[PDB]
Amino acid sequence: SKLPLLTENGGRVNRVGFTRIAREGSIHKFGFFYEFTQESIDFDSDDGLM
Amino acid sequence: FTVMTKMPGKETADRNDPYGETGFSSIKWYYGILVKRPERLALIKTVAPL
Repeated sequence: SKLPLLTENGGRVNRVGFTRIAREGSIHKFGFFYEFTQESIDFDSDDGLM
Repeated sequence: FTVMTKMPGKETADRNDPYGETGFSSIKWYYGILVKRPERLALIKTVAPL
């Protein structure tokens, strides 16, 4: 029932349309640290703790 | 004679007829006469037998 058909006197008969959709994303930031003191590194028995 | 012919195709494609299956052919010209000496024309009016 919904086929596109024409006649010899073609006119404003069959029209079609198009659609588009959009997508999105975001960004976040991370990080962590640690701290030490100089005597800890100098006097520890392990040379290579760093 | 100015002759203008449009065959079916993209030439006759239009918003009213997107498919373009109509065509036409036309012809036109200009005419007019000037009479310089009317005295030199002659005429004899009469009836004619069956």
